[PDB]
Amino acid sequence: DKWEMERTDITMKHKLGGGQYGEVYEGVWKKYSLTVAVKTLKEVEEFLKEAAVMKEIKHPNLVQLLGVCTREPPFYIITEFMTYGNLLDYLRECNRQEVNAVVLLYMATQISSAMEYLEKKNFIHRDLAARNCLVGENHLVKVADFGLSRLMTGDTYTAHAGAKFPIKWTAPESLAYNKFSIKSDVWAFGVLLWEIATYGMSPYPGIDLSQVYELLEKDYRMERPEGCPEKVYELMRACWQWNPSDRPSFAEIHQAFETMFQES
Ligand SMILES: Cc1cn(-c2cc(NC(=O)c3ccc(C)c(Nc4nccc(-c5cccnc5)n4)c3)cc(C(F)(F)F)c2)cn1
Repeated sequence: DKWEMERTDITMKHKLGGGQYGEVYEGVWKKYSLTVAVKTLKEVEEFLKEAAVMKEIKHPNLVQLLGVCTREPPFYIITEFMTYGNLLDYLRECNRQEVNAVVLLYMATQISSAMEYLEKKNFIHRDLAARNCLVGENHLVKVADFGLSRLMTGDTYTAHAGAKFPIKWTAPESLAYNKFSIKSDVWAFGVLLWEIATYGMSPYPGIDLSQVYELLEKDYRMERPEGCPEKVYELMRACWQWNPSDRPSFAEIHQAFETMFQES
């Protein structure tokens, strides 16, 4: 296994994000004095599944697997470390003059490119959201999956069907039937686009979780955010079509963002 690496090659430092990611630590890969992120096992089959899945996925806009220590405990998964951290906090904390409308569009385009690649792989993300994306230099954005549903405080994730779901990002068939697919990822992408356009406001503001499904079923959808371009809102609306087969593919979504970005 070319992925196995020397646990000793890594100096472990502090928990990242002051603990909001669980057992993930800042590390230095001494061999290259490279700051990395290291997820450790504090659920063994689930952790090894994560590592195996990450070996088969590779894209400029997906978080980069660098290695694993799974030959003996405690197991590690090591990825690149993204300077600016998670997209949700980034948006909330940014200088909006720097991170302006053209930049927002560029972020969305990058996310759609990763999703297009995952769609080509028949890979189902299941938890697409700003909280699961990372920001690097020059507004580089990558999709990731921090396995947040058991750690996160608040009512982001709530009890549903025996697990915890981010109800407000979840497609109606995924809520009702536990049916997840590339098209439920498209639905969540539309919510992500609204997160981006509002610089990380919480979706369906003020609307209790217990009422969301019934509203959606009556064709209630979030309104266009202030200053979100019309074409971008049109794409949100398409992503939130009730019937999954009515939603666009990520190939179509990426092409549309590419065209809009070219024209800006
Ligand atoms: C069974 C299974 C697994 N996955 C899946 C796992 C991941 N993993 C991580 O992103 C992940 C794993 C380990 C580490 C160390 C990291 N890196 C990490 N985790 C938390 C925070 C940070 C961080 C914070 C601030 C600055 N830089 C990095 N990095 C990511 C990523 C994906 C995705 F999105 F790409 F498809 C999918 C899906 N199904």
